[PDB]
Amino acid sequence: IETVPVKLKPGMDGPKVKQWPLTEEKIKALVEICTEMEKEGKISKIGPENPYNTPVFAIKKKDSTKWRKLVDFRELNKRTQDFWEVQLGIPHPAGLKKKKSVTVLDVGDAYFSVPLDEDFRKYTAFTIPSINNETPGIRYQYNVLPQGWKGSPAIFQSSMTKILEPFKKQNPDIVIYQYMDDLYVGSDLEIGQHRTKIEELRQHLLRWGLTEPPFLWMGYELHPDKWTVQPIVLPEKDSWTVNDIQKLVGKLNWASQIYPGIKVRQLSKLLRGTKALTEVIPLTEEAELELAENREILKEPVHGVYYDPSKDLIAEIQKQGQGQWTYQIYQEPFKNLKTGKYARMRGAHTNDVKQLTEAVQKITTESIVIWGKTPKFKLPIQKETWETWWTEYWQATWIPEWEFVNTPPLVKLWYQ
Amino acid sequence: VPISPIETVPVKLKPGMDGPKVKQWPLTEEKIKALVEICTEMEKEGKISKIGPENPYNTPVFAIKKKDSTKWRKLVDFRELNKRTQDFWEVQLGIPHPAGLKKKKSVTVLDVGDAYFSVPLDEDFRKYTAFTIPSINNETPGIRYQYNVLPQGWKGSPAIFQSSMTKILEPFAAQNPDIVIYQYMDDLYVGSDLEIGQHRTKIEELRQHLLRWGLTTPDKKHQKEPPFLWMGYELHPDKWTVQPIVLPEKDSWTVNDIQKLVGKLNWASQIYPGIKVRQLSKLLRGTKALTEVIPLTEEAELELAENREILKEPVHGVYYDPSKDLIAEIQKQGQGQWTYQIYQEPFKNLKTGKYARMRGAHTNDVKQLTEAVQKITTESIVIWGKTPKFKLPIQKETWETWWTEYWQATWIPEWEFVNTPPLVKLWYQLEKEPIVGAETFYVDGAANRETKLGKAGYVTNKGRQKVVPLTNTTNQKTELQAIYLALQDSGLEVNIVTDSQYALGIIQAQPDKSESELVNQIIEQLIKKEKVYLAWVPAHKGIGGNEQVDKLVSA
Ligand SMILES: CCOC(=O)c1cnn2cccc(C#CC3CC3)c12
Repeated sequence: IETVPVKLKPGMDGPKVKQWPLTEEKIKALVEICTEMEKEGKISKIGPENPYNTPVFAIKKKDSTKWRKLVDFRELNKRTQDFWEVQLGIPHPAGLKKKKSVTVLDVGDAYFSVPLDEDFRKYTAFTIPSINNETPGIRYQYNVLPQGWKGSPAIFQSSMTKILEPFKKQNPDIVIYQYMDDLYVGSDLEIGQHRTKIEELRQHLLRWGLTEPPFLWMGYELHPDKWTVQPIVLPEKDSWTVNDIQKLVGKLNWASQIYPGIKVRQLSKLLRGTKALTEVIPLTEEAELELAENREILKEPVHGVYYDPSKDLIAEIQKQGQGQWTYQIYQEPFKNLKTGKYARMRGAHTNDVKQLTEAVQKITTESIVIWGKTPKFKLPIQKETWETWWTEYWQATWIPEWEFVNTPPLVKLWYQ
Repeated sequence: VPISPIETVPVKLKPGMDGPKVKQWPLTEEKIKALVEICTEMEKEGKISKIGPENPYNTPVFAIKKKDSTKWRKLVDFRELNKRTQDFWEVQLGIPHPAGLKKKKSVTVLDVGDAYFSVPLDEDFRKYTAFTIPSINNETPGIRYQYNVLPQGWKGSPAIFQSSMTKILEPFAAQNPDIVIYQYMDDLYVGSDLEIGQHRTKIEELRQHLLRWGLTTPDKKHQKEPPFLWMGYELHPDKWTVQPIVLPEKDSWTVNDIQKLVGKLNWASQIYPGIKVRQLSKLLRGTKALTEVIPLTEEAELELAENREILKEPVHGVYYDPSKDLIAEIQKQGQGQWTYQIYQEPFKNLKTGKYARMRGAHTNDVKQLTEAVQKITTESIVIWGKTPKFKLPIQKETWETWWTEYWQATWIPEWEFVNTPPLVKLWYQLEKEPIVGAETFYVDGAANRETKLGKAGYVTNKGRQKVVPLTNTTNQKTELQAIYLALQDSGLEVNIVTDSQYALGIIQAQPDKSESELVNQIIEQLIKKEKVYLAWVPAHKGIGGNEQVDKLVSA
């Protein structure tokens, strides 16, 4: 090893991101974690001649009662060169999203064995803050490949394919994808045998690692072949009220921006007068006709929709109440690439931000499996509330980008 | 006794730029004679060194008379070199807040002012600190000098000094956990929770530890005992407060006279409860004209007169006790004003403060209370490293109805209700379903964009209708007026059908106060109602009621 030619993008300076406040418990955990990391040579203290900074915090995944160090490398990742000299982006395995049992592994600890470019280390600087600014922030810079940096999987890509060559040859039905610090492994067999043959993949890194023991203990198991698809569905009733027909006409009007043949002329005809909202209106068979074509039109996929890897993915989320959350992933308005709903969230029946937070994580994971790219989020929450609390509930080792929606969308009811 | 060497910090210039070459200004003979005397003593102390003519860099030097004392003072204008020096990690960006200082029994301040000019400078960077003492009558070349230590006024000196001082103080703090040390400029704040006899002994130990690196601090009794004058506060041994601010009275307040006020009141609001400054800060909009003596507002003097009842008697804060819970109370003060107190036991506060509502079009008290909670939460994590427990003037059931029906995700940390009016409440709540037996009002508005003439009105299921002609209006204004007429003319329960996405967007934001008088009037109508169901339909779609009132309104 001992060679990693890596630099910054031409015309861009290193990250100078301010460290946000941390609770006492997280500062102590980071101090313990970093003290040990410094002894293992992973990080070294630095002086004031390093002006760069990247924020850090602590993450306690429910799987373990120990804290994990999360470095928010979002700004750094934008400023490092794109690693096409290694690979022009390995073709995203479309078989991943066609799999029944995909499991994720945290192979991030494997990055710590490969050293980092001596001229690049200054850009990975981070600060452990102190409470009340009573002492200067403890400053470190990484010496080996950092967890969360874009360059870490790209550099380790030469070594990662060698540890997996025997397993890939032993089972060509299994497709492996890597995103940042995660290994996405898919299989199509029973769950009891799934966890055992995943442990077979798990023991390849231990034999390579030895060349408490730091390796893999948990696997978040997904089933992307049992995921949510949300087509536009219309109500089926025997009696319709004026209000019922108003909402239907509004929904069909909205869906006419996505589907062309949607017609509402005969249903608006039913609202011929000034009736009370709860009054039952009989459906004329000419309007019942029109409702039938619209229903069949909504059965077919959206016309002229495609994925473009050059454009950004946008994820919008709506709060539907009682733990229900709807979302859409798209690049061009009304050209959705995926829609879904989340009914129940881990606890958080009294906490809206925890629900939204892990909804963002699930949507990102789904986006990684389908496209190998994280989307840009539009969040239904005041910026100050989200920014205060999302780190308390975060779990994933990556972090997406997000904006904040401050005007209540009218289309909330149409996705409900 | 050998002195341990302070390891140097490698410093470089900005990429592409060179060092400074600003020439030397002519000085009088007494100024030149004073600089030569100063620079001779500094050279004997190793701070600077004479350099040959091969150094092509220069930084202007000056001599300023010290106050009272006839002895001159030396000053280098490193402004041009600071523009070409690399960026540093500025570590003194944030200063501690007194409310976060833990309770200590004895505190001692050590002055290390000599150490600033005793920290070596990077050997490869001294060539850029060159300066010239102009000779008498300019008949010989100036005496050339370069700095060997951190120069007073250089960009990197404050950061390198603290970093160098931190590395020195690390072994002592590690081997003395009963000692808490805080560094700031040339001052060392050393406190402990033990008996005074063991305090001055460990204080003396710190002196010998500093002597190993050649840093000597005064031994005689310092002239700075509690309370201290540090960053605008008064640090008594048991309590803290701001430095007393006798805010003055004035006949004609101007722009700079109220900005002196605005700054000084916000400083006092961290310990003085109930400080309000908005009506005074309302007198600052537009350009910053220093030749404008703006008249005063009547609603700014009566609120001024309220700031005096708090600033008359001295109020103190206590120090942080980590063994007791941290509490934060909030009160609504009106017109977007919120005040808070953070405390651990009744009657005595650690600190106070205020929150000002964000400049927006529509708002309500629940949103404002939420944002204030997030603010107090972020400030508490800074100062104490934990979120406090909240006492809020809002019922548990009110908050539950708000967050479960609000379209945004929202959350506040652990909190309890405190019955201290004015209470934050929900003034209205719309229905989720149409109301049976309630009259249905179909509303619409329309304006002529050319003549600003429009109409607004409604048609109901009982044959009630109304159309009012309007002048100096817009499409958005008539849509809101229509809804207002329907509320004004209906019974206690009413269904309202509108096509205005504009109006829905406002109402679904659930404001209780608006900058628009038309929205505020709607709000006052909603408050009087029992049940209000607001339904939306798309426009220009032949929807009866809506279509039959769209024609009457756009006639
Ligand atoms: C060792 C720092 O001292 C304390 O932590 C402390 C405790 N109680 N107490 C009372 C008065 C003044 C200080 C102070 C200070 C430094 C300027 C921040 C103080």
